[PDB]
Amino acid sequence: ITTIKEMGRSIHEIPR
Amino acid sequence: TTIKEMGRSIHEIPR
Amino acid sequence: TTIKEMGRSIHEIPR
Amino acid sequence: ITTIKEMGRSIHEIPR
Amino acid sequence: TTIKEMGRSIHEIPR
Amino acid sequence: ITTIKEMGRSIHEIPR
Amino acid sequence: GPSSDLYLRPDSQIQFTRHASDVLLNLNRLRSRDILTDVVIVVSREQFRAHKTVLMACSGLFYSIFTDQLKRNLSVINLDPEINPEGFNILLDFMYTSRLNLREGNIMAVMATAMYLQMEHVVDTCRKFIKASE
Amino acid sequence: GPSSDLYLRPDSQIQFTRHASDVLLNLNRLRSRDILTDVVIVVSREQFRAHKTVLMACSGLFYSIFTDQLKRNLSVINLDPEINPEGFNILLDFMYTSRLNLREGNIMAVMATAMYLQMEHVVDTCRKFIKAS
Amino acid sequence: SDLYLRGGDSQIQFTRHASDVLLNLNRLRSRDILTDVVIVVSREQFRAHKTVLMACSGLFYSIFTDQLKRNLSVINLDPEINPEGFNILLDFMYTSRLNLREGNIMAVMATAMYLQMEHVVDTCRKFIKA
Amino acid sequence: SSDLYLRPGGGDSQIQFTRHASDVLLNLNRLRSRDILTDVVIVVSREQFRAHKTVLMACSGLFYSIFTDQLKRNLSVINLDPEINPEGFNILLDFMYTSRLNLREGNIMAVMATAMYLQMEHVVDTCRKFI
Amino acid sequence: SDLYLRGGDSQIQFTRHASDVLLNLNRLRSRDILTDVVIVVSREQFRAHKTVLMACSGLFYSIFTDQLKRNLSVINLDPEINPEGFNILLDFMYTSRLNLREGNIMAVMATAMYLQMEHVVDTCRKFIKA
Amino acid sequence: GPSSDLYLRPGGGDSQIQFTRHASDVLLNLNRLRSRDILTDVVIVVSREQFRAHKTVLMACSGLFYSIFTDQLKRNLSVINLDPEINPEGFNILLDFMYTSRLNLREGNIMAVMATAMYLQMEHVVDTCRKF
Repeated sequence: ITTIKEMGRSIHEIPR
Repeated sequence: TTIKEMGRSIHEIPR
Repeated sequence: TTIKEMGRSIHEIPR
Repeated sequence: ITTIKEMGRSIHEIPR
Repeated sequence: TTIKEMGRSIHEIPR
Repeated sequence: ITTIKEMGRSIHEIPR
Repeated sequence: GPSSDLYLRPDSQIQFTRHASDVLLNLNRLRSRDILTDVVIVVSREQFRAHKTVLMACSGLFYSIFTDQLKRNLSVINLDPEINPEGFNILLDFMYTSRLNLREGNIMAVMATAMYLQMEHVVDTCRKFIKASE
Repeated sequence: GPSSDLYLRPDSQIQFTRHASDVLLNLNRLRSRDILTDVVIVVSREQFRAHKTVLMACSGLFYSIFTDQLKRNLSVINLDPEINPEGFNILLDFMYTSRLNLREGNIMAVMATAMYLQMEHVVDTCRKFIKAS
Repeated sequence: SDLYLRGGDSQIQFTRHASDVLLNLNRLRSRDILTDVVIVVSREQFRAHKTVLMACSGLFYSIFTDQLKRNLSVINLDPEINPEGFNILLDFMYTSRLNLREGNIMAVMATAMYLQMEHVVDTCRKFIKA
Repeated sequence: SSDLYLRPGGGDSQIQFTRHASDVLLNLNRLRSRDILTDVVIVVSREQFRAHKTVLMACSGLFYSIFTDQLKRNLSVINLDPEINPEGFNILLDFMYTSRLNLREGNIMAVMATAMYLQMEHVVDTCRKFI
Repeated sequence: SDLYLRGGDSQIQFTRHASDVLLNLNRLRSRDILTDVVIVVSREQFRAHKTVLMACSGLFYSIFTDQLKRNLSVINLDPEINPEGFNILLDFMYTSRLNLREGNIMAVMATAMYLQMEHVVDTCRKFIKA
Repeated sequence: GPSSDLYLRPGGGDSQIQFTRHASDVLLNLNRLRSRDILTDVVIVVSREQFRAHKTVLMACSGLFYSIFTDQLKRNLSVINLDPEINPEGFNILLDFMYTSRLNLREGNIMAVMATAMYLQMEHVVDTCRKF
């Protein structure tokens, strides 16, 4: 299986 | 003073 | 209430 | 080697 | 403020 | 007895 | 000198660099053992057991639903009939593992599901992935 | 040729290398807003809110509590009086941030708390830390 | 005729000798005979024999093998160490008996880690799990 | 609520380390053999033995008597009576630090006589049976 | 001819020798060289040389001349004794200087009486009368 | 007016009393301790003749003894054998000097004190001897 690495934020950031 | 620990941090719940 | 521990109790100073 | 187990007190008992 | 004391300072251990 | 007064330092000074 | 002081002499902070991954693996193990799961998501009659906290952590949709104080005690949620059960299962595994598994033939399903769940960073990564194809 | 096929041509896997950190940060934000926190830990004078799921993930103690059949729907837990609230606070922040903050004056408290919570990997890291001092 | 005592190369094993020795060391300690160190744990003082401390504790083993600090007779433990925990471990060293009460269990356990008595710590870990 | 107490009923627990005393003696012998913290040398016919005073007092009425006198307590070299056999003494010293008494034909009487001199009657009684 | 030097028995007197010795003893103390006792004054610790303590204090003289008290390395003073007063007197023993401040004069004076330093007490009585 | 506030030292300054013969008093008591064999911790052996002393007094006065006892290995020695070339009487004169401030030179031993003091690395004594 061709694996690819994504290094950016994966999900929304719930705010303070 | 910050120190980086790279080993497992908590118990591993088994399957 | 007593419990018996039978393993080595302290470090072993080396030869 | 002939080994023998002695089970009585081995030394004088220092008193309190 | 300093002042000078000139008498024996301590007990004399005997011979 | 002939006594003489020496007034200089008598011994080495142990340093701090 | 006749004495000595046995003193712990460092204010330090230890940073456990794989702690977050270790946690997610344990959250996933809880899910697979059905330990402390508190919602069932149902997609075209298929049932998926989950932790609400992990759902709001990853998805704008579930974040919006469960930050509603009245809807916070729901235990069964049926997604919109348009949603593909397979797409949802792929995104749920992503939430609990960091892996997004795509077969030739399901990218559009996964993307659409991710758009519905409002997982925009995933959608963007799917957009790049598509363009690596067509 | 009059035709062409616009087909998505990849069996691939995308690995999001900071997703686990992103999740943990969001769990921390939810905790800081009392969102879905479902246990209150009472440590002498002080009360702490947490997600049972995060506590079971990190602490063998809580894992045993909450997989205990009778004890699973508990909503308030009183720790042993011996436990220091400041020590527990440091370990709770560790669970949600990966950062373990040690001050001169609390190392023993942190370690003892972690032994109580059965956080053996932390105890081991504390042992290493103590030995370097 | 020749009367010879054997040639069986024999060994006699006194199965309670070590236990006897330890009790006598405890008697010497309580009668303050030949104790040569004072351990200070938050202003509180404990007299003991260095050799027994080095035998049981890696921490003390390391102090008293330091070649330069050969004449130490006073050791000040870190201010965090609990005097009651230390006293239970000191009795343990001299008696093989570790006494735990509700209210001091964690103190004994953490003090034992500071003293580098890992086998005691492990026994405590087993203890608080059941 | 629920209250997590390590030993709820204000209990009284004791752990007994059944091999602790044996572990200590072995470490004492390790210290002895590496000359760590030994504080007396026993001299038996121009032969020298290093030991810990505390271990000697625990095992021997003779040494217990010497070192309970304050004047004699800070002695660091003790010359045993010239009649005492170095080999017999070395066997009894090893016994003190190991619980094991080694007898070969040719030293049994030596160990025995050394044991009375050191006033180790339990060892003497065990030696007497051994014949 | 016979060259024989000098003949009278001559004596050279080094007028600052004792002061020199005392300064070197103080340097040894501050470098923690050969200090062999710890004085404990309501939980505070002071390291010193027994010989200097016996030279200056009747109290310490009697402790360290006791046949039984041969291995003492830790002395606990009476709980009433003031740590600051004692430290001023210890500095005095090693330096010949007695430093008195408003707020500690009576402590120095009464501690000096406890330590049986009667000549220092008399000098403090002269001081307090001025 | 009707009240008064008593202060032992009003100008909360800083008073110091200097005991001008204290150091001499200390040394005399040290010599008394030595002659009564109280708390001596080293014996110096000079051609089978023995002298008891306090290590601190030796280190205070002699660069040799300072060097020996600043070695941790040699710090708990309790018997030190000086070189056989050193004269027992010359050594005894320097020991008394250490404990009394007074160096006694008689016809027949001045050279002995001289060599001994150089051996002990007591240069101030050596120079004062050379003038003599």
